[PDB]
Amino acid sequence: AVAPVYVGGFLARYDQSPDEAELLLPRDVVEHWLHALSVALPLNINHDDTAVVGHVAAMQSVRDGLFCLGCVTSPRFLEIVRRASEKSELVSRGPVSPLQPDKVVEFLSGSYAGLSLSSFKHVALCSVGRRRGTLAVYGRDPEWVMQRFPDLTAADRDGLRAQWQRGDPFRSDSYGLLGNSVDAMYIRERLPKLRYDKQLVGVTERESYVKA
Amino acid sequence: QAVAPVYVGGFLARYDQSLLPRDVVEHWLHAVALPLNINHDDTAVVGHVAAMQSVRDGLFCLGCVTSPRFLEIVRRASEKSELVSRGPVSPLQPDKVVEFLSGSYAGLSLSSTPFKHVALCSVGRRRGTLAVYGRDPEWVMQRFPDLTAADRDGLRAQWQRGDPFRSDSYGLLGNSVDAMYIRERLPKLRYDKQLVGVTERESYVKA
Repeated sequence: AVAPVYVGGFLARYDQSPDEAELLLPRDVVEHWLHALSVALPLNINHDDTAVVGHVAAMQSVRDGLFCLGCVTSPRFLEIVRRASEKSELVSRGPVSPLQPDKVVEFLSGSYAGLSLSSFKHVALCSVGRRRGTLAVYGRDPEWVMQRFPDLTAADRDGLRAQWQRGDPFRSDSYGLLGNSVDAMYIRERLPKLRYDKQLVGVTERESYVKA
Repeated sequence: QAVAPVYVGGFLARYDQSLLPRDVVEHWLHAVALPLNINHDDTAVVGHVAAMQSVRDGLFCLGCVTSPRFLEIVRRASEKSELVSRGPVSPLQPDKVVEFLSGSYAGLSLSSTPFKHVALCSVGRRRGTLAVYGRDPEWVMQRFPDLTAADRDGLRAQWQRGDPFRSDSYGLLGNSVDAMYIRERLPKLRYDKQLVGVTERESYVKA
């Protein structure tokens, strides 16, 4: 529905050892980045600057990584998704048992299962993220989405919660989303990577609309 | 440009793939035309099958995507694709529409008067069902080593001798996401390519 959709997830996962054994981004290197939110960080589709769907409501550098909570607010984008979801068999199959069907959230969960902070500038919703653990979790309530991630601390969530609170931007079209999906269809290890990110961030231990 | 018809040919069934029997397809057919649609959606007819020839290895088909509306949607979608922008293999000329069609509807699917239509899908359920697109019928037919000169004259005799697409981009978009979650999609398509020897040819196939 044109009620907004929230999306949360890790943009980057932090190296936990004292010697870079994992080759992940150091927490203080990324925190320098953060330190370096007054200007709105746009949320776009697959890095396309004409395809702004909403914005990042909060970014919190936590123990395991840099978590992000964005808001998909664009009526046009949500309408396109509403229209495409009505023609998807995957969506008609429905979520996992206890969850209430939600065609848009479910369409988004399958189409843009990844998050990507990169060429801050913007956060991109894409079919998969390159960095480890960048799975995108959508839901209607921001509280439910943060609760999908076991890594998050009561304090971490309060850290985010404080930020998110204290003319349609989408200038693209369905064709742009159509072209993206075909490219996505040829990304080779997409599902595997998704499944790996899900486990890593622990959404496998929670009920969600994640299609992977 | 794009709104020039695109031909599509491939096997709808392979008689060696472990059910369409050699004997039956041969007599209703081998011894007015089925519409060609997108993923079995009857409101998504993009053209029609022009010829079907029962041959040594399977049931070969040749269809033509004619809908100016469908082709228009595809041309506009094709320029927003990074895969299409990467172009085909060297000698071949960039054909954004043909390449887009190759990417998204890499498979053919015969629905089974004994069949309702032939469907262009992300992958067909029957193996060996790769969809080979191209601007010239002779060129696509020639993509398949299996086909004999005799078979070709057989198919050829079948062509020589209102916009039906009532769907839209939004529909194609719903389709693409379903395709994204079909698990061994690429593997199946790669197997399909080897099976019909399309690997032994240059083509717009993206798998």
